[PDB]
Amino acid sequence: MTNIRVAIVGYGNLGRSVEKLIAKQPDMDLVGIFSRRATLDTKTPVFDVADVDKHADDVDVLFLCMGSATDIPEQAPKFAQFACTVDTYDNHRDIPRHRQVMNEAATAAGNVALVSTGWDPGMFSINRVYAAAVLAEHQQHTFWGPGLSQGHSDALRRIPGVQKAVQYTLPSEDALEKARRGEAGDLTGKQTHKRQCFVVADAADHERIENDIRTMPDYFVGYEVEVNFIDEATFDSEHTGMPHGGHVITTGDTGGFNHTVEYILKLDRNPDFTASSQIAFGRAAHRMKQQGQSGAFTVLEVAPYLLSPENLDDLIARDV
Amino acid sequence: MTNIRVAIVGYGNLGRSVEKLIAKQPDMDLVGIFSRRATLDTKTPVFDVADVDKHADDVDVLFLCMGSATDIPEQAPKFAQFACTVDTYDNHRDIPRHRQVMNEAATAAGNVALVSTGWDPGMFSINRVYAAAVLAEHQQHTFWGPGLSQGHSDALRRIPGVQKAVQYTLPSEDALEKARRGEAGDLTGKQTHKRQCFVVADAADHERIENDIRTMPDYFVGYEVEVNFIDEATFDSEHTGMPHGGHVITTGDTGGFNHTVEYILKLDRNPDFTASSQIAFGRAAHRMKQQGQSGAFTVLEVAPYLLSPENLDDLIARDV
Ligand SMILES: NC(=O)C1=CN([C@@H]2O[C@H](COP(=O)(O)OP(=O)(O)OC[C@H]3O[C@@H](n4cnc5c(N)ncnc54)[C@H](OP(=O)(O)O)[C@@H]3O)[C@@H](O)[C@H]2O)C=CC1
Ligand SMILES: NC(=O)C1=CN([C@@H]2O[C@H](COP(=O)(O)OP(=O)(O)OC[C@H]3O[C@@H](n4cnc5c(N)ncnc54)[C@H](OP(=O)(O)O)[C@@H]3O)[C@@H](O)[C@H]2O)C=CC1
Ligand SMILES: N[C@@H](C[C@H]1CC(C(=O)O)=NO1)C(=O)O
Repeated sequence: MTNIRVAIVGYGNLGRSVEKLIAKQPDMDLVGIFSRRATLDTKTPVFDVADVDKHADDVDVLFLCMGSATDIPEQAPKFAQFACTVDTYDNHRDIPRHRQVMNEAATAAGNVALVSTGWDPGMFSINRVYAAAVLAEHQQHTFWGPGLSQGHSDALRRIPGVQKAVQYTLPSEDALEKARRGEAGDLTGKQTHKRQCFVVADAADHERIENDIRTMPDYFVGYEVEVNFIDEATFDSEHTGMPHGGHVITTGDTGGFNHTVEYILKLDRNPDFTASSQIAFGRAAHRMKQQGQSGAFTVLEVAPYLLSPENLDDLIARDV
Repeated sequence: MTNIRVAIVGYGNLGRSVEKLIAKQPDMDLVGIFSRRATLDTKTPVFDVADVDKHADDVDVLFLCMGSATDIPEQAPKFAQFACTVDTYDNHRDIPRHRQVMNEAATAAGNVALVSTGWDPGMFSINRVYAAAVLAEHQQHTFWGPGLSQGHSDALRRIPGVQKAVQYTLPSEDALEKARRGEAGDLTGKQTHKRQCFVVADAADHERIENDIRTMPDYFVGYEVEVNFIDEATFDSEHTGMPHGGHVITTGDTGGFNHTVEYILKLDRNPDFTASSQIAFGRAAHRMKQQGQSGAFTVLEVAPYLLSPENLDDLIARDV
């Protein structure tokens, strides 16, 4: 009767965080990890991503943890055919297309696919919509960092020549304070964030790599970008942590009265929080299937209570 | 296009706030105000609350704005038989009961009743359940203010000699900082908030009044209190407003990694923001009725997109 049979697809940072965190769940059993690699450092059973079809009946929801920049678009739709799915796809300009192709696959299989979960997209997306809906007349801005962005970091490593790479998003603190006072209108995220890259690569490949970085669509174009090529020794010791966070600020006026809505996240480890978010929506995905639903849904489409491990009545009697 | 026809029951501060705000809604038409009083200071049509049945067909959703104390529990169910209803009922300990009773009336009439909307019962409820869901093991606290506490203000006003008074509940800056780092597990309610009083009275009574305040049990004893005796002119110009707000702070450890989720609300006028929320949910109740649902629902059971005046598609392409 109880217990969601879960499985991870892609054993990177995010993949390792969801494996770790499934242990804190009272209703989930990790059945295994589907990977492109043969030897993983874990006691959890490893399967070939190609043998997913063979495990279709013993898995309720697959947690997609492959790279957004190149893996998700091509691979994601494939898995929706075998079980419910949850991803953290973050290329915003590509979300409507992704939602459509995942809906096709999920609807045909009778499954539920929760797309673009996490904190951004994910929690920040939900907040943007709530604050904007409530405050008719409003101004809204999202700030990231300072911290390590997993999507931009992975995008850098797919560039040939890049041995090791990491990217930090640096927000304009000046603009963040202006937002709080409702005086940052017309200012965009591309204008309030700097992107600094720390890359380890052969000197000969520098020019090319730098070109591919500054011209990469969505992740980098239109942003101020600093590229640093550093010694591998310095990399392995200075760039090991994965902190991050952000602020979604919304101000509104009701006729001579201002209101400020602020959602803040201070994450010690980006992979871990993202993984916690993904797991919660994994629970909702499954519950939605149990109730007769199918297709791809964004975070804006699931009622909040579906994420909780506790039943509705307990939440209504304690948290409302 | 179609345009949702709305009516306001009860014309207090909340009712006044929803009235002026509907003018800002792109899809709502105000049909009238159902009041117990015949002559209101407004251009909008006023109708006897006993004649709601006579207008049952001219209205889509009724914004219930009477007092929570006694009005909502006895009157609210009766209105649910005429149209969709939205209330901001804040008696936390009575919510499960109010929901069950409203669900009986709403289901019978085939309507949708959205109960307990607003900011604490409302936005804060949504956030509590969200952050608690995501962060498996966690600590959670909610702080109110700075804001005018009617309960404590009234305690101040019944002191002999007090001409005018008001009390502001402020969050302890020390306590907020501790909750942010997950160190507030041992803090008591008398340690999480400070109390600031503004009393107008003859100087001859200042010493006795200050003592009456500082020793008043259940309201100020054990708390850190601040008393200020101001001029009546300073009172009328600076303490007639209705500010409020609060902080919802949640933390969680993921294996030596801490995460902080903080939701902040700074409101210049309490009833104005409450009205904004109540209105957004009125749109949601109407859309839910169009989709074939009925019965009563809390803010935890409605999907975020349902509150927005935009198309789901525009939302997905722009805010996710
Ligand atoms: N929406 C949101 O708020 C958030 C989204 N994200 C997203 O998370 C995604 C994942 O980032 P992250 O997990 O840190 O990236 P990693 O590069 O660490 O993991 C990516 C993929 O690379 C593979 N791989 C991993 N290690 C190696 C290795 N050592 N040698 C060769 N191949 C390897 C994996 O597949 P395999 O094991 O099969 O080989 C893994 O699935 C990003 O694309 C980003 O978009 C992250 C945070 C938040
Ligand atoms: N959930 C949340 O976050 C929040 C909830 N609340 C809730 O909303 C409610 C707000 O009501 P609010 O408008 O502040 O209170 P009021 O006392 O101003 O209004 C209450 C009722 O009294 C009546 N009445 C109003 N003015 C007068 C008058 N001058 N003379 C005599 N009768 C009058 C009205 O009915 P009629 O017109 O029929 O006479 C009105 O419906 C509260 O009860 C509270 O529970 C408020 C803020 C936030
Ligand atoms: N998508 C991000 C999560 C947040 C952080 C971010 C950025 O720094 O630009 N954008 O969104 C990630 O993969 O880590």
